[PDB]
Amino acid sequence: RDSEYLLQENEPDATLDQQLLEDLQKKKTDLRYIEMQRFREKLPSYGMQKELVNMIDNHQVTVISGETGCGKTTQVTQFILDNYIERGKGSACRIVCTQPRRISAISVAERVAAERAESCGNGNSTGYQIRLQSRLPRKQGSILYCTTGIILQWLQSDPHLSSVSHIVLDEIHERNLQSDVLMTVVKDLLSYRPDLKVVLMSATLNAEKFSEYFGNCPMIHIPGFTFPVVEYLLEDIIEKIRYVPEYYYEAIYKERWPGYLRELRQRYSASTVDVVEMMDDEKVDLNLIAALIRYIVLEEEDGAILVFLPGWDNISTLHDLLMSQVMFKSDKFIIIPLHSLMPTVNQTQVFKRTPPGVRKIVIATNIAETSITIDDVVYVIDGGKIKETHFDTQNNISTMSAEWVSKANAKQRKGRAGRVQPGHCYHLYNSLRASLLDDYQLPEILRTPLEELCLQIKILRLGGIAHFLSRLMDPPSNEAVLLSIKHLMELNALDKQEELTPLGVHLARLPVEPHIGKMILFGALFCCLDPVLTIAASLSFKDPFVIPLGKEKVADARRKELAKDTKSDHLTVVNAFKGWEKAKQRGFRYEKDYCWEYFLSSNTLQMLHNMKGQFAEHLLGAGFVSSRNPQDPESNINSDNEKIIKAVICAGLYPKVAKIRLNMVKVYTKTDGVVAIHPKSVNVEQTEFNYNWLIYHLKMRTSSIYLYDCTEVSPYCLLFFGGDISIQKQETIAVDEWIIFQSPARIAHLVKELRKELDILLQEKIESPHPVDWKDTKSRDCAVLSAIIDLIKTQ
Ligand SMILES: Nc1ncnc2c1ncn2[C@@H]1O[C@H](COP(=O)(O)OP(=O)(O)O)[C@@H](O)[C@H]1O
Ligand code: ALF
Repeated sequence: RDSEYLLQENEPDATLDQQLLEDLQKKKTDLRYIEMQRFREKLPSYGMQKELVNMIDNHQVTVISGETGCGKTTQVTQFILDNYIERGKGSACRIVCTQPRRISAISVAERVAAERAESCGNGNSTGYQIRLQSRLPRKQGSILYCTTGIILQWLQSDPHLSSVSHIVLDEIHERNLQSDVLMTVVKDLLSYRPDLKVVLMSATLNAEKFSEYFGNCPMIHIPGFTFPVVEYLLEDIIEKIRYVPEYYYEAIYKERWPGYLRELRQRYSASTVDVVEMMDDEKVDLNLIAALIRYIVLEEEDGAILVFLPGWDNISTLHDLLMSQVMFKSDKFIIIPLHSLMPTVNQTQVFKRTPPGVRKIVIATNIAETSITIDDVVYVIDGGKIKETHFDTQNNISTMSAEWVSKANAKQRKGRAGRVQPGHCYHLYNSLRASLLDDYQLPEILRTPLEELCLQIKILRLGGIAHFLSRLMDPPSNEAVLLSIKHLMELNALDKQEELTPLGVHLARLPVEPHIGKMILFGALFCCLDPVLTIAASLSFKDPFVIPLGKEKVADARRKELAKDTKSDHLTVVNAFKGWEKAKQRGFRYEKDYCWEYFLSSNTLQMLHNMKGQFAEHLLGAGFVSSRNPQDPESNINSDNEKIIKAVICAGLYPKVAKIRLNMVKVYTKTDGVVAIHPKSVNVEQTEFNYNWLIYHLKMRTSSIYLYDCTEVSPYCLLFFGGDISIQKQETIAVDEWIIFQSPARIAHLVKELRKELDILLQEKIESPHPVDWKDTKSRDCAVLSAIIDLIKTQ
């Protein structure tokens, strides 16, 4: 797949060493190369060139620290390569550098290539590799930037990374789940790769923690700053622009709050102290950010502005807040949102230069807080908050919320300025808030569901999940991991013996949560891709329905209208999405009339459309579809069948099942007991159900359990995609004991055999995956899927 660079053989030779040495000497007479070197010599890392190379050359593992923008990411790789080339051994270099995000790997590779007077990829010295996109460099004497997900995928093809000579783990402070896994895998690999060199780099790092973890490996600090960046706290921001607004650590904040205000009145005007007193800790003040942006463009010198917001809802709100003003309507401004859910083509536009009279304003999430360098950025506005997932071990409920930024994230955000020229960073938290921020975010492995952790451990054949936990830098609790094992068994991704099923193999290859991965996989298998990807896109992110202040009743009636007779919150989103695409074909004014009439968010709908393309790419790289288009005819033969779609929904949401009792309707969920239906759902006032079963995705606990989104489902969908099957008594079938319904006992025998055929189908798909040819009709794989579909259609 994406392992072309990996599965090459590292074959150094002296003749290619001489060609690289001569080419390097020829570069030193090229004007463009010479001018780039003038810029490189200004970086603090350039002064450490001999010291950095000598340490990497004498030690297997090296921890490199340095100030933001000191040059690690773009220079250290070049220092290793150019040192080898100058020593006459350049062909022995196969340097791989990991980046946490795709926008980092692309832009850094393009920048390094330009610093070497070369294009990126094209068999030159530098290139990049990401999911389904690559610019690959030459075989020997080369640098490859990639994502950590790429390296994890490589470990499935070569657990030893045999052809790589240097692996550079960058931004290691970003303790994301995959990075911690990769870091532990690299540590185990050292003894099996005595020839491999490992470099660990971060600008904001407890470097002794990583040194100690890697056997007290040597540390080296790159001293110096590139350009000064002035910092401002909330009181300083309010003082400068004269702005007037139109768990235990919080107890400390409240205790020190009155004394802090007193000490503040001695250093700031009373107006600003009163404003600090009434500022809101719950959400980011978008009006203040807009007012600060107005002040910068009207009173400060030229330079792009970069704004950090928690999520997409804040970005679009601020964007509309600016665009509603006459000043920002003109072509003197180019306002660019930046979100990880945007297509990579859209993310790269942030790096395009602006005309001299044009001010660039980038509104980004934490996607932009590390690695990347934006040329004209001079002003950084730090909203002070960051989206974080959190996990509670009392119920299967994980929450994503906007938390206070840590000091490391703040330093990384400040570091986006001061790279090519001086800059200013504005932090929207007061000084008392600053003293109570944490140094780093809690590692993601300690606060998220761990289903992907267990799938990753199993697909990489790393051994027992207990032994691997003991090797992690920060191991999660056993109960959290055991809870993930149980969830993966209920999804039938693991069998009773904690071993990957055929389905579990494909789910581990899909870079999404297995509930979503199982849904889009069977949407591709059952040829109903487009409606399922729309449902999957809305289960991730959010649904596109909004409720203005009112008068929720008229918005309710619109939602039930879009549901038709489906009794499905998820088919409602599909109908709302399909009507939106058709409204767009009519015209822009009529598209707005559609969104206003049905209380739909065009911004959310466009975001959902982007995510559908990303899901199809995942299925394309996994071999289950033939193109990146979610509406490919080859994947949508059954896209108009509500029963088949609802089965795929059930395939994804099981075991989140609810039972309906009548006479007056009551709902039960085995784990929570009696639940209720969220008033936003279309099934709140429903008393007529064709079936007594619902599937759901989101649960909200407010002293009462509400199912946010649910669809009625036939017991035969639960029978096939459920758990254990038992026949009771006096002729009933049971699914996981509690799901009981009267049915001929031989149906249970049929489902056991069809499940087995489905496993055989997925097993044959493991080696070389190709999409099911739904035009063959007379094929084994199509006959199996048709038999399952026939069972779903009729009892
Ligand atoms: N696309 C670019 N345009 C202009 N200058 C750049 C670009 N990319 C990097 N630089 C310069 O090269 C330096 C290298 O940055 P980087 O290697 O990312 O440093 P670090 O990894 O320490 O943050 C930056 O400080 C910046 O000044
Ligand atoms: F150290 Al950086 F972007 F990686 F400032």
